[PDB]
Amino acid sequence: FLTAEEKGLVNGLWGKVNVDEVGGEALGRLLVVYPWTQRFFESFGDLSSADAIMSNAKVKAHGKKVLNSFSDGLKNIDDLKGAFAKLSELHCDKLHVDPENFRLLGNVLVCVLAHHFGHDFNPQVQAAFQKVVAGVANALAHKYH
Amino acid sequence: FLTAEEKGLVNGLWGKVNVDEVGGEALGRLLVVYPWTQRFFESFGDLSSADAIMSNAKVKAHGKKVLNSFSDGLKNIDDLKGAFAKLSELHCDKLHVDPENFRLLGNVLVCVLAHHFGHDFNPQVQAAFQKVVAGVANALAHKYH
Amino acid sequence: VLSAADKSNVKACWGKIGSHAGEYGAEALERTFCSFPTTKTYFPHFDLSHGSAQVKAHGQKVADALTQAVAHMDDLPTAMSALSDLHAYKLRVDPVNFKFLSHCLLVTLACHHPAEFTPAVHASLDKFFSAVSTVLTSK
Amino acid sequence: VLSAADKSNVKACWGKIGSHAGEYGAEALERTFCSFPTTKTYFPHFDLSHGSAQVKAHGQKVADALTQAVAHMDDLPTAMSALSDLHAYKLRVDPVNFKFLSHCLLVTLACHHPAEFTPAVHASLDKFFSAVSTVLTS
Ligand code: HEM
Ligand code: HEM
Ligand code: HEM
Ligand code: HEM
Repeated sequence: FLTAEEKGLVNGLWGKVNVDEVGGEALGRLLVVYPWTQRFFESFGDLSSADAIMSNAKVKAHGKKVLNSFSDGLKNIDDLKGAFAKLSELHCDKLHVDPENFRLLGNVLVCVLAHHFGHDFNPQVQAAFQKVVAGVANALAHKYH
Repeated sequence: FLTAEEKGLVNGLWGKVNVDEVGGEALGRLLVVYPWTQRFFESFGDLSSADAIMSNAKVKAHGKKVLNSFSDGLKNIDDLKGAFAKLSELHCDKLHVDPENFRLLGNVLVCVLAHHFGHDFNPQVQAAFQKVVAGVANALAHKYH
Repeated sequence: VLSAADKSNVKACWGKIGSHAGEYGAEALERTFCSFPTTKTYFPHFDLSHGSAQVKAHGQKVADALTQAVAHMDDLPTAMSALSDLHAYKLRVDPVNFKFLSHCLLVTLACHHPAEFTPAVHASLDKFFSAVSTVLTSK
Repeated sequence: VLSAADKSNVKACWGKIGSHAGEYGAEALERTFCSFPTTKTYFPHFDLSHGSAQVKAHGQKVADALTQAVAHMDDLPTAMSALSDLHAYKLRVDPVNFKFLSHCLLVTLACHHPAEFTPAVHASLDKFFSAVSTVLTS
C-alpha cells in the first residue's frame, strides 16, 4: 500500500508531531473552516466564535482521540479496513455521518501539518500523507450498509 | 468482493446480453450525452449529431471491444486489479484520460442495461452492477502515476 | 444552457410520465438507497425497508418538486429557492449525493419508458437533472 | 457565499503574499501533480519534472488570475468569463481537479505564512478558492 520510502517520510514526520496540540487544531479548524459540521458536536459547550472554539476544553480532548486513532492507523497501514472497522460502524450506525465528510478532516489535518512544519512539509512528504488520509477515509467508509 | 447471490444476478443477466448491440449503444451514448469525450475519438470520423454517432461503424466496433473487457472482468471478479492493469497503463500513458471519466461510461452502461431489460432490472440487480461498474473504474485507475 | 431542444425534449418526456411521477420518484429513491447506501445517512429517521410508505410519500414530494422545475425551466434559481435553502443550508447534503439520485432517476425513466429514452432525450434529461442539482446545492 | 468579513480577510492576506504570488502559484501546482497524479493527464505536452521552468511559467499565470479575482470578488463571473470558457468549453477539466488545486494552494499558503494563516483566514481562503472554482467550472 505504501513504499518503503513513503513509510519513511510518514513516520519520520509523525515522530516529530506533538499529538496534543495537533489534534485540538485539526479538529478546531474542521469546525471553523466548515462550520456546518458543528451540528455533530452540539454537546461540546460553546462553539459560537472561532475564538471560543480553538480554546474549548472538550474540542481539544476529542482532538487527541481522533489523532491517536490516526496514530494507530500508522502501526497498521497494510490493513486499515482492519484498524478502523469498529470506527466505521460507529460513524455510520451511531452518528449517521456521510463518509464524504472524511475528506474534510483529512484535509484540515494536512493543512495543520503544513502550518507546523513549513519547508519540511515538501511536495513529496505531502504526497505521502494524502495516500494515508485517502486510505483512512476509505477504511472509515467500508462498513457502511 | 461480491457475495454469491450478487454474482448470481450479475452472471444471470450478463448471459442474456447481446455483446454486439449493447456495446455500440453504451459508447454511442457516452459520446452523445457527454460530448466533451469526443476529443478522445476524433479518428473515428463523423461524430457530429446523435444519428451520426449511433450509426458510426467504428464507434460500434470499439463498443464491442470495451464490453469484452467487461466480460473478462466479470470472469475475474475477485482480482479486477490484475485484469485491467494494462488497460490502466494504456488509458494513462498513451491516452491521458482523467479517470473521473470512467464513472461516466459505467453509468451509461448501466442505463443501457435498464433501457434493454426494463422491468427485469431490479433495484437489486442494479445494486450489484453498480458494484461491478465502480470496481472496474477503480482498477483502470490504479496504475496512474 | 439548456437549449430549446433540451427544454422540449424534457417537457415531452415529462408529459408522457404523467401520473406515474410519484411512483417513479418512489422507485428512484429506493434504487438510490440501495445502490448507494451512504445516501441513507440523510434519512436516519425513515422506515427505509422495501415498500415503506414513508419512502412512497417522499417519492411524491420529490416528483412534484421536479414537475415544478419542468414548468419553470427558465428560472430554476427562482422556482427552487425554498428547496435550495433546505438542501444547501439546513440539511447540508453533499453535492456527491445528487449525482447518485439523478443517475437513479435516469435508470428509472429508462426502465419504464424505453421508447422515449432515445440518446438525445437521455442527453437532455441528464442536463436537466444537473441544472436542478446545481440550483439545489449552490449556497 | 463570501461575507464582507470574508473579503477583508482575503485582501489583507493577498497583500502579504505580494511579490511571492507567482512563486506560490508554481509550488502549489508541483504539489497538485504530485499528490493527485491524475491532474497530470491535462498536461501531457508539459515538462512536469520537479522545478520544470514551464510549470513556473504556468504557475505565474495562475497567480495573476488569482490576483485578478481578488480584485473582482464582487463580480467574479464577469471578470473570469474568458477563463471559464477555456476550462469548461475548450479543455473541459473535471470539477474534482479544482478541489485538488485549491487544496494544495491552501497547503501552499500555510507552509509559507503560518502567522497569517489563522483559522478565520483559513476559512476565508477556502470559500475564496472554492468560489473561484465554481466560476471556472460552470
Ligand atoms: C479522519 C476521519 C475521522 C476519524 C479518524 C474520526 C475518529 C473518531 C474517533 C476515534 C472517535 C472516538 C469514538 C469513541 O469515543 O468511542 C470518534 C467519534 C465521533 N466522531 Fe469522528 N472521526 C473522523 C471524521 C468525523 C467527521 C467529519 C465527523 C463529523 C461530521 C465525525 C463525528 C464524530 C462524533 C460526533 C463522535 C462522538 C463525539 C461524542 O459525542 O463523544 N467524525 N471519531
Ligand atoms: C469504463 C471502462 C473502460 C474500458 C474497460 C475501456 C477499455 C478500452 C480498451 C480494451 C481499449 C483497447 C483498444 C485496443 O483494441 O487496443 C481502449 C481504447 C481506448 N479507450 Fe477506453 N475504456 C474505458 C473507458 C474509457 C473512457 C471514459 C475513455 C475516454 C473518454 C476511453 C478512451 C479510449 C480511447 C480514446 C481508446 C483508443 C481508441 C483508438 O484511438 O483506437 N476509454 N479502451
Ligand atoms: C433532484 C433532487 C432532489 C429533489 C427534487 C428533492 C426534493 C425534496 C422535497 C420536495 C422535499 C420535501 C420538503 C418537504 O417535505 O417540505 C425534500 C426534503 C428532503 N430532502 Fe430532498 N430532494 C432532492 C435530493 C435530495 C438528496 C440527494 C438528499 C440526500 C440524499 C435529500 C435529502 C432530503 C431530506 C433528508 C429531506 C427532508 C427530511 C425529512 O423528510 O424529514 N434530498 N427534498
Ligand atoms: C483557481 C484555479 C485555476 C485557475 C485560476 C486557472 C487559471 C488558468 C490560467 C490563467 C491559464 C492560462 C491560459 C493562458 O495562458 O492563456 C490556465 C490554463 C490551463 N489550465 Fe488552468 N486554472 C485553474 C485550475 C485548473 C485545473 C484544476 C486544471 C486541471 C488539472 C487546469 C488545467 C489547465 C490547462 C490544461 C490549461 C492550458 C495549458 C496550456 O495548454 O498552455 N486548470 N488556467
